[PDB]
Amino acid sequence: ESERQLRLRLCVLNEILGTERDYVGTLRFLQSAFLHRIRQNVGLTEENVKVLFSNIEDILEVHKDFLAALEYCLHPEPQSQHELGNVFLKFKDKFCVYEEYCSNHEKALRLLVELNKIPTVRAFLLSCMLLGGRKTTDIPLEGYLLSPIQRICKYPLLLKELAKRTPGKHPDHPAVQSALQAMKTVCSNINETKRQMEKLEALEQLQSHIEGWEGSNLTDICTQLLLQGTLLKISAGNIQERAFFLFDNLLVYCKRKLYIFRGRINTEVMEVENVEDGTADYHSNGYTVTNGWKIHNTAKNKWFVCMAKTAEEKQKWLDAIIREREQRESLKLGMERDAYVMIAEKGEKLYHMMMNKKVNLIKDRSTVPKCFLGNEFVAWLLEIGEISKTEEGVNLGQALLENGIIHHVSDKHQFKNEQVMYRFRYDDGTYKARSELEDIMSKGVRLYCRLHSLYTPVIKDRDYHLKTYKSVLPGSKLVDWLLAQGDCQTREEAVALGVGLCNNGFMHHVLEKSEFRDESQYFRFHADEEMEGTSSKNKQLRNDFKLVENILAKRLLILPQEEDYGFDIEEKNKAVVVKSVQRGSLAEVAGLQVGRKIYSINEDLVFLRPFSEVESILNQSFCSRRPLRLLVATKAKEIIKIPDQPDTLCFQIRGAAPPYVYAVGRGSEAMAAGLCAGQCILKVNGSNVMNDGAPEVLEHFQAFRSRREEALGLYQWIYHTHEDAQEARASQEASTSPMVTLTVDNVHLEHGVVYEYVSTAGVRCHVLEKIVEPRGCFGLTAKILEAFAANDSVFVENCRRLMALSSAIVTMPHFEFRNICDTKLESIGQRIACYQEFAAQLKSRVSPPFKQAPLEPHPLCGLDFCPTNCHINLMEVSYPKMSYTQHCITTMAAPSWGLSFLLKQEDREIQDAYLQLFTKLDVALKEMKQYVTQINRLLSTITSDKQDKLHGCLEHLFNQVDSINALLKGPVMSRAFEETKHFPMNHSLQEFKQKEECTIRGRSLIQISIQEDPWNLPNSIKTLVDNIQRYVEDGKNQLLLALLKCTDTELQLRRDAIFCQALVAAVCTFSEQLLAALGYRYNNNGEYEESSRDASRKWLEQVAATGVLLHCQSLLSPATVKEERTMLEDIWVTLSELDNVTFSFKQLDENYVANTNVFYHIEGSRQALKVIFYLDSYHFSKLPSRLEGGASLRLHTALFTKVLENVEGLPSPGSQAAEDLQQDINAQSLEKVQQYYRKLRAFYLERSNLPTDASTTAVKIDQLIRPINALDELCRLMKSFVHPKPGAAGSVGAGLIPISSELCYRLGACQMVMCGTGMQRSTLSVSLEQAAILARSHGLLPKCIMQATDIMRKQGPRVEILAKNLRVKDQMPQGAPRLYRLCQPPVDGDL
Repeated sequence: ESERQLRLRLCVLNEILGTERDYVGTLRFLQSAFLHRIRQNVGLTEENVKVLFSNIEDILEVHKDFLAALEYCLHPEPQSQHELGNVFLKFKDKFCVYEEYCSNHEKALRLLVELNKIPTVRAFLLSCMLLGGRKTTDIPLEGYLLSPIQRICKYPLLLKELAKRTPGKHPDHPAVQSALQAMKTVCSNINETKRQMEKLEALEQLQSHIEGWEGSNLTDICTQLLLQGTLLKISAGNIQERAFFLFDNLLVYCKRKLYIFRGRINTEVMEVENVEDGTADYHSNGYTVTNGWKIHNTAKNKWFVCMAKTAEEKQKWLDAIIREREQRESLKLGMERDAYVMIAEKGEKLYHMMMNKKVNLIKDRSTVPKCFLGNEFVAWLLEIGEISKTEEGVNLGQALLENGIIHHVSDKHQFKNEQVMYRFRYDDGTYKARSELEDIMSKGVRLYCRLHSLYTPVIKDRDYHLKTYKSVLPGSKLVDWLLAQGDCQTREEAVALGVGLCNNGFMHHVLEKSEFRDESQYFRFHADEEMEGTSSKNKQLRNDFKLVENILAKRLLILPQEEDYGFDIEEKNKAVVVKSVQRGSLAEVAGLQVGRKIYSINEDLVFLRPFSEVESILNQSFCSRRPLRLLVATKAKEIIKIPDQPDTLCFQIRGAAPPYVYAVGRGSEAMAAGLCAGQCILKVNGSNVMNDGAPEVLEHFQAFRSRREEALGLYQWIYHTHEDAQEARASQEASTSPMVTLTVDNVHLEHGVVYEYVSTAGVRCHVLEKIVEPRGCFGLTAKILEAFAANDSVFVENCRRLMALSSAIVTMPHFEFRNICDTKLESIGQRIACYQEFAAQLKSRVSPPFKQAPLEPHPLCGLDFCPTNCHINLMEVSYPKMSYTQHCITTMAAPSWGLSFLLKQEDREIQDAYLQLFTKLDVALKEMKQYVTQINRLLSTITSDKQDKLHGCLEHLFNQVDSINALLKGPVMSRAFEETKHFPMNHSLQEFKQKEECTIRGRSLIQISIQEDPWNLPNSIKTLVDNIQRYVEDGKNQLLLALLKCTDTELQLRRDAIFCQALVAAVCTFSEQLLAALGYRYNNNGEYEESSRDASRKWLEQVAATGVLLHCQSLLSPATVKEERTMLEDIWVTLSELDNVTFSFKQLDENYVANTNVFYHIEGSRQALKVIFYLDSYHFSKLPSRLEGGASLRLHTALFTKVLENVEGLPSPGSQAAEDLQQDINAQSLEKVQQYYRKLRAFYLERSNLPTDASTTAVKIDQLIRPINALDELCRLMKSFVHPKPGAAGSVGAGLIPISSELCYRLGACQMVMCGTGMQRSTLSVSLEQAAILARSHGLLPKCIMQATDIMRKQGPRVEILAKNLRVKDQMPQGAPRLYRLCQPPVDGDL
């Protein structure tokens, strides 16, 4: 190895020289810049210069002499004959100059920290570096003060390295070893170098324990180790047990036999991604991960996966990784920030010192506007005294160019001293504040709403010059109130808000003449002006939000065919109507009828448009193959006339009271007569049948009288639900002119009001609010009931099997426990029979198409699982600045029979723990079965590289086994064994705890197999795994038996009902919101001009990444109404349980079911329930790839609850507890929204980093700051609503509702609204939320916000909930804030 040692010594000699050149370079530029440039112009004092830099000077001379003395030996270049030792030995005494420096260094750092707290001094100190020629963003002065103390400590290491290479024959050898004793003793006598030496000693020590090392030494690229340990490197090829060392810029991994090098990664070219427990992969080499994360070398494009034994070690590793990332990134962003701002502060100062006539350099000179010459600027910098050397000036002028303060006029040149023409980026207007102007709408709406939500209002009637003004706010009281709520820190900021509100037409002074001031002047929102009727007469009170037309409509869905959708349109009586429906078309199958008026085409209100433009909308939808969504005029009762054929029917009927159309044949005379599925038959040839069976209806028809059940006729049948289409298909698989007049009731009708308004863009807009009966509700309630019956069939079947393994009854406590268990199994049996019946009831019911609030209490029935008064409030909007959006807010009565009082919440939390523990233990054994298969696969492919891979796999198997032992050992299983203590089993609690001795023996036998006979390894694995499977099943069995015993079957029946009502409403809400989004119609972000396609795609990808948030305006009066309190105490516990629900999606076509994009299905136990939203090919293909691949979408819930009236009088001790319970609900909901907001923020940070043109990332970041600044405001507000500070309490009113509405709207939640009836309080919140959505997102002119809010609560489609529930007593809120009351009509006349 002679040539190696030869070239290696030359490399040490080069490293000494090369690193000293740049280090003395460092000392030279710092001396030049700091001392001389600080004295030219001035805040730093003479003594402060002395303390900072002067001990550099005394070092610097010794180091220049040392550099010369080294460069003299190493002439003309470093050569193998050279000596240096004597040059150290002579300098050894000269290096004792460090004794003063080190004694002062602590004082110099301690000065620098304080001088960096003073903005001017920090900027002056960075300026020194900038003019010198050093990029400020690359090295800190904070580092430079240490850099001398580092390099004296390096000299011992430098000698040690030269000594590693040089042979004993070389004459420098004895000098170098003497010089090592010297440079060591030098650094050892001084505390500061001793510290730097011991911290380097650790790095060299570790490197000395590592063999095989590649790349640069640890001392030279890292300051400290951060973390050390063994992990499983899962990698391409196969798994590798390894040691991992993390150091401050470098991760290095080694084979563990002291250690042997394998490879290293710079923490810059690293990237990290987390993976969830139970995840497995394709396009990555792994298996069922738990306790892992993924690493990406961005330089080599290499993924690999770490795994740790425990979660605690996963967390220790990801936390150290995150910290190292944040420390490096925070220095870099802190230096870039600090540096940019001083360049700005100087740039602006010097700009406004150049714009005065004392200087005037910025002149016009093709003609070039507002320019200057670089020579003159540098000269002027020397003349004013800002520089000492012209070189500094070209450094500053190039820095102001590269930082964007200036540029060249011709698009050619950098900055030069050279009479070249330049210009400041001020001149073309590159700076502005307009982000404070777009947010003034949102702030305005949020403000108006909070003020009018006050129970003791601050906007009110007040007299001026002894004459009443009606709805006025003193400008100074507005300021006092903006401040008291924390919206603005200063009165000045509140005045700036006030001025911009007045400019954007929110409010005015009581005379035209004044701006907003902090004076006693009176101010009034135009939204009151329009409602109290207080315009001057010559403006006619133009109602710029008005009603257009009330609609009653059936929603159809049509998939495109070979030439069209299956129909034509015509203009008739100045309306668009259905001209002709093609026989046997998918439109006929939807139930489109000839002569019907059409209210919307893909949510565009086509009745408002010219006929030639509507044909173009149909065509554009068809050309883009969109699934068509109509609204068509349909009456609540209808007359249909059927040809009575002699041989066969063409339709099916069933249902008792009322009878209903179960099915109809495609292309039939019945279908062409307009018979359609779900129609509930009232009369036949005049004869009433509304309480008469399907046979009585069928008996009118000649074919039925002839053939009875055989009367069906070999048509392709179409059906009322997918449930009916399934039971028909299954029935098929198990087997392989005279007239009649029907008067029918059309179920599933949407009642709508088209509002018109003029937008803030000055253009006309329409809103289609609809109250919709959720078509799926009865079918979905049956499917959830079926799923609970299926789960309970699996539960009863397991627990009966276990009681059949316990053959003996040895003691009376065994008999008592068995009798309890037998009874509870029979009870769950009775529950299974009930839910199958109730599902058959619900499948056998079609009217009323929503649960009315029950007129009377009664014993339990199938409708008690459907949500009471469940209706979806759609709100479609037509083009602002052609845009379409479709907000969804479901309304229901709060679900009803509370649970939070009935449950010892401990029982629920134990039952969660048991059902999750059982689900986990079952998954962990399911992986363990696949693991033994993957090892047998590897062994077949094999029959030291193979040994490393195999050892990694076998270790990972034992890790999985530990990922079971930690579940079986736990306190949850121990408590289960204490509950099941009467039941006979093969193991006691003491046994399994002691059976870690069985896994220690098994591991030792596997290791013995690896050492003595590698072909006995499968037998050893099988033995270990079979023993563990017996323990896992014995755990599963104990947990189902503990569950059977601790389940209260009566409460569970209730819970299921509340859950079923809630989940149905939730799933219906999300169904509608999902179908809006998958239709390119959801948009929480219409404020920011955003195209609804993009907003929808962003929400879909967001929901895939984050979960669905369901937000409930709980809107119950628990302090006052005992019924509503029981509904609150139920829904709170229930939404906590709905958090465990996972949505998921699958493609499934029909063309055998009318009008249903979605067919739900349900899988999984109560805990971890899964809803499969079966979607059509079109909507499924608009899912994100995460959800298309079958992955689970998690539901998060929040529930915000404020009384819409005041509480009058002092609360009783019970009412105080109701308010406290209300406050707890709001607290838990605030934490859960904040988490969803954090997970959205994190998701947006990742999204902004996605590999794209850097200009688009910068624009995205500037965009995303506005939503986030508004959201952070809404969070501050929510915290002050939910946790009011001492003495601010009561001052906030019901504002929690419009504000938590705004929050969960902004986040993109599915929105739900509830009250004891679902038919009055709910109208007041939905009407406000919709009016606020219009005002904050679609630019409804702010003067109209209350007008829409009251018109909606008077004339909107919601009054139809009262005209469908006339028998239900409800109370319009008398104690409500002016935002929630109806406004009385104006008293002064002139309407």
